[PDB]
Amino acid sequence: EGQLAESGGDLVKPGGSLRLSCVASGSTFRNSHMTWVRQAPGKGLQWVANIDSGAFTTDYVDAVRGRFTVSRDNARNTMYLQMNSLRAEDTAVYYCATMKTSYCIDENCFSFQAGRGVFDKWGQGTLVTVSS
Amino acid sequence: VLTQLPSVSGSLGQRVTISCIGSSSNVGYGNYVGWYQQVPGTSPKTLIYDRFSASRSGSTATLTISGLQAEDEADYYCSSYDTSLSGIVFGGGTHLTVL
Amino acid sequence: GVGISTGTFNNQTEFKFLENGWVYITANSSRLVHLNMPESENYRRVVVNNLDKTAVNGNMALDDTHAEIVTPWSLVDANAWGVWFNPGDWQLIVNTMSELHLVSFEQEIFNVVLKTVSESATQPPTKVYNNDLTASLMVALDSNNTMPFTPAAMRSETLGFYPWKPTIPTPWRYYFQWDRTLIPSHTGTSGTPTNIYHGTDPDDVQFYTIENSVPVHLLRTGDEFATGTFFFDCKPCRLTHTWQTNRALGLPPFLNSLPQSEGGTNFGYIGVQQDKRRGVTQMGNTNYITEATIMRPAEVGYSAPYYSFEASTQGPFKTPIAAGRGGAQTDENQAADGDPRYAFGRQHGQKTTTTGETPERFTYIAHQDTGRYPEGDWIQNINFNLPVTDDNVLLPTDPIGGKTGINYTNIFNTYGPLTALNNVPPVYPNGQIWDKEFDTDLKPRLHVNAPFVCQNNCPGQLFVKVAPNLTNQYDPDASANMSRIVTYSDFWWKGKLVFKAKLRASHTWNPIQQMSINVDNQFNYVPSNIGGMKIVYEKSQLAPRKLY
Amino acid sequence: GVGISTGTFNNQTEFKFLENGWVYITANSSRLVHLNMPESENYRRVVVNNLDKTAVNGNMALDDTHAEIVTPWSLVDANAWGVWFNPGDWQLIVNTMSELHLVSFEQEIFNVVLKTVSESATQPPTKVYNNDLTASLMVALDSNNTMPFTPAAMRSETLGFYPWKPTIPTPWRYYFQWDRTLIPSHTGTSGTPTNIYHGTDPDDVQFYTIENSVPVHLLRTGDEFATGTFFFDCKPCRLTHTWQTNRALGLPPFLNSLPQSEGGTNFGYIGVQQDKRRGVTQMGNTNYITEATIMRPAEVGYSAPYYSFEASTQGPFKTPIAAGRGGAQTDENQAADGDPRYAFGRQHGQKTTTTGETPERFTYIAHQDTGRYPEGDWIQNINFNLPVTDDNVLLPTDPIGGKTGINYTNIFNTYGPLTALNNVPPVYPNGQIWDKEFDTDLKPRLHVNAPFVCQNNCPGQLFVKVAPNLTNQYDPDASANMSRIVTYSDFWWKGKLVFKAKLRASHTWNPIQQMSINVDNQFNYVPSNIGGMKIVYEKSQLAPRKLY
Amino acid sequence: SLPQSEGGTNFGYIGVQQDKRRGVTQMGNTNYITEATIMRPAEVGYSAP
Repeated sequence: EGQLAESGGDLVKPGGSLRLSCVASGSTFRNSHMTWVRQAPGKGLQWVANIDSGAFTTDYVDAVRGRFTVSRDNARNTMYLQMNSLRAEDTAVYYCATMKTSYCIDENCFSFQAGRGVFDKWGQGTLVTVSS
Repeated sequence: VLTQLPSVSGSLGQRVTISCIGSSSNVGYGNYVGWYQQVPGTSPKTLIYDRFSASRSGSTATLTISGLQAEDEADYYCSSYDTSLSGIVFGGGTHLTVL
Repeated sequence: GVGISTGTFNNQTEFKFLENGWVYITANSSRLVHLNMPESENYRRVVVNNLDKTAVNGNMALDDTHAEIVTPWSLVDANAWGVWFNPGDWQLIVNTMSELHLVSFEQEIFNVVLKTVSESATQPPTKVYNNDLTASLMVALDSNNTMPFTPAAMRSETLGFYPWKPTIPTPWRYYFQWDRTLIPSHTGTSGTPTNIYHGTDPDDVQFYTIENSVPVHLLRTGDEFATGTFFFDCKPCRLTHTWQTNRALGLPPFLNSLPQSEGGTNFGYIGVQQDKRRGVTQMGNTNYITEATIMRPAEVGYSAPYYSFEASTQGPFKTPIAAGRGGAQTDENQAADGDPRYAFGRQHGQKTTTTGETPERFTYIAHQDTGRYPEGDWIQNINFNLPVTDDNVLLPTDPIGGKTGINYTNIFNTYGPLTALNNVPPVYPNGQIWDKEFDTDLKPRLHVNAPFVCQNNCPGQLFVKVAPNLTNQYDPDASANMSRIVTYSDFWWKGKLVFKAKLRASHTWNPIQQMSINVDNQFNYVPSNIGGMKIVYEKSQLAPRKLY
Repeated sequence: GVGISTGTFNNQTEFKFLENGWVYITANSSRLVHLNMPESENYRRVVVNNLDKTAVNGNMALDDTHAEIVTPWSLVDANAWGVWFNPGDWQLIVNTMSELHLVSFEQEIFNVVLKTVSESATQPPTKVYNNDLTASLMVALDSNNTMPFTPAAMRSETLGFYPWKPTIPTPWRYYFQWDRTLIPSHTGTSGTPTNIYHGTDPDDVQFYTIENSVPVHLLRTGDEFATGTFFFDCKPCRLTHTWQTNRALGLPPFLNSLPQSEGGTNFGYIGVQQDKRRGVTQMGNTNYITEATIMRPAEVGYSAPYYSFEASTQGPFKTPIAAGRGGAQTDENQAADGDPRYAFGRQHGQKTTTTGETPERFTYIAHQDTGRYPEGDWIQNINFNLPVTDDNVLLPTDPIGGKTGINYTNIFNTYGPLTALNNVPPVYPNGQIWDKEFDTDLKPRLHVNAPFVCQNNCPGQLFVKVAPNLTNQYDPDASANMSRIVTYSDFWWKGKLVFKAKLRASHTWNPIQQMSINVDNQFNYVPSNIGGMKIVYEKSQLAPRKLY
Repeated sequence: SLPQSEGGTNFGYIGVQQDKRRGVTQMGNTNYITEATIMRPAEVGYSAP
């Protein structure tokens, strides 16, 4: 089965800008809610952002509000995270993941309902650091 | 941020429970709950979307692991969706030590 | 046999002139239909879910969730105007005819070719197309209408409109029942509304198969097929539009002061003060007689909720409306609910040399002024004190339910025993010709998609399928997909559709509107230097007829 | 001709209603049959001898030893319900029909396609397929029933039950005569029980060849074969079941004390002491008249030695029983001797997408109550002194021959002149439709495999083969196997089976059991998302009828 | 895009992005064609107060 692949993570000067990429393989990317999560070394998993299948809405955490910008391109079958105004706190490993939009009720899944809060698949990840 | 236990430990082959004790309008409310496994340097793996089991259990969810082995001696994370923030939130994570 | 043809190509349109101003219109269509073998011989029950799109709050209008049986058969659908008439024939029909009767329809398949693709294992790949003189094409005609009716015009999947371009059929599928609930929300709505796919109700399950319900003919390269002639019973259509609204019905008021000089601003005056006038009104407590209050025989058109979505067993659906918007002719940007919008591809009108997935779209602004202008509507109190005070009038500028962007017109309905309205006008080329009447106990007065609705029955859908061409290694106890030789078919489909029309008479002094090729639209009706062709849309009810 | 189809595909089931509630059912079945060339053109004589499995003491019931003739011909057999009816038609039949008659049968083979496979010398394996137009297919209808009767339903080898899936014919073989002794034993029996295959008795040898007994038709790609209608003379079949055992035949005793309040806690009382009662009994030395001792007109059902194996020249075989068990209707796990168990593959009802050699199996628990409940039987001394003492009563808890697991019922036969029983109920889809009566001087009263049995004869078997397609090096003086061009055939088999049925009537106040789709079984009757199909077993004799 | 394995979570997909789709709608000011906006022959049932 197809998997995601992150790229663009690296040490960069504080206060600069960068752009992380997440290539998607498989036909489900156009149909999937995409999310970015970040994990500081030995710290707890931290949600970064989510964007729906049709780019209708975008959500972020306050820690990245007005600083990060999530976008997607179905023609390129890829997601991007523009990390402008980099700050020391951005040093972490960033993953792109799929949010499960449908959860089946019966164990054999003869009935489905919408939901949020579970990530179905995870990418490889890329390391970002903020220092001179 | 949801409250999650610091760590738990148990011998091989036993049964353990890792609890997520978030509040209402959060994991402790009608929203779904998710659990992930990760060893430092590896992407989290979604356990419950076979020996594992899970239960939201009202205001505090729980993951019942069983068949502890050398593998699975890893960290486990709890996630959900919070309405007061209208966004995905995570627990602090919990480590498992397999004796 | 093998070298003897089984039919003749024919795409001519004939106008046989009868007595008493009637014309027998014979539209012959002929196409080269190309059909690949199906993806899998097994019927599938597929649940399409777009719960990702709908989960976004406020996006409920974009629901596509459903369940459908997908079949190995392909549908040959010719129920579209563009399949039968070129722009010139339509010009003649609309400019000269006043009414159009659907008479008969027959179709046939001939010159069946079945071919097999053999791909070599040579390091540079190569493939050769051999013939198969024994393979068969399965043709099923559902003359008893035992199968769900699926008009392809609604998806722009009918045969092509160009006689010289080969066309393809559409894979056949039909809805399988399902239970689905979607509670609406809006942007900023907290939490996740109830959005659920409930499965299937056993009492409604229906799994149709062509093999069990229809006789299937096997056509080898020397065989032919003909459905025979079916005869319609649909009501006659009118190629004339009505302009008289309620304000233009009856005897106008006598003018006591006629104008004395030419000029746009030199108006005439009725003279008698509005409360001293004569006539009849449905206002039993008001002395005013005005063009807005005077009694009229009945109501032309009706008002209905616009962009109203109603939910049921299967989920939400837009409430249809039988008339267009008001004033859209003056400003196309105001074209809205009620004006059908057709999207189509390179087979059905779009420039054949266009690149990209974007389709060609147009909104049909019907000529007939049966629509309404909700911004000019209003309600006022029974007491009828004029000028009306704020508290005694509800306006389109008034919020309903606390919403600033929704007013009473959005939920207003005036369909009543006095309502009168017209049938949907034909849409060329992509409009549907005929449609099947519902099997309900009480049947709808009109269909929003076809000008001809089928009282008893009308021609059974025609299905084609490449018969399986097995390899020696076949083992039916294997769970894997059947091993089939790559096979495809090319066959000529010919149809004859017979209408009857009346030739229009000039009732008035002035000339009437007509369709004409002009410098602005000249190149839409001729090919480009690289052979590109397009079929732009044309209006069908140019001539006006008096309503009353 | 090569390019002309010789037949049409049909799988419709037609109900034509006649006078006085009689309804004429015509089941059309059509299949694309795929046939490979035989492994060898020679009639083999082969003996299977599973001495290794039976050598383990106590495994005698697992015997498979037999001598058989293996032929190059394949048998096209359609003697199963699934081949002719889909679940919905079966629902209609069983729900609305009371009795069923077998009327006629016919079949034809058309649209013969013959192809040959050539494997290239190219290093990466590849192969191509060519239409051998001059090839031939050998058909043979045993119109006189000269060949041994070998129904395929017993081996789950009939044509497929799905019209839209190609099917194969079973390779034909028939039993040859052999002698075999198998002395039974148990785990712990010393030494080796006599276990020997004695060969063949010359006086019983019978070697049948199609080429000598049947006229063979050579069908090329443009030829067709048709058997012609055949007519059955079988007995009628009942789609109803009998609930009355011996305890429910005749006039119930009059109750002198009826209850006064509802509920199961309140019963009735006969009110006359058992020894002071009036009636007729067959117990000439007792005065008690009880529901267990009163005279009933006859005996419904019969006790037979269950799991009894009898040995003859050919070795052990289970004794067949004409009735099911009792108590299995409430607890399926008790389903036991007398209830047929069907094991089948993906052609005949098992899920078409399951992977594995394990067949799908089911035990058919019949609705009729003609069976027995051995744990409730007992014998007692002629004196009949009550309560019976240990020495005067034989119970199922008592052993025979010192065996703690065998009781008297295991060796008990109560078939007699008063025995009344019913015919086996049809089993859908895997049940055999008709069978041939034994050619014995005294014929059996019923057959356990098909509801219809053939008094004189019934339709001849159809054998298909691919005629040898010789190379240029063929040498009949060579001992090695014949060298042939790899060839195969795909031909369409069509069949028409005519039943005659009677519509049922409402005899009682209450409704009766009817087949119906529900949420529990809803998905058994529809395809899966990848095309997974199945046909689950459905009972036949739903309605009750009063036995007396 | 048809499903490739059994089970509920294996749905099918229409493939074409919604605003690039083809069909007839009674909504003359939007390019979106969905099962909720596509034109249907008529209305089954009705809402009443």
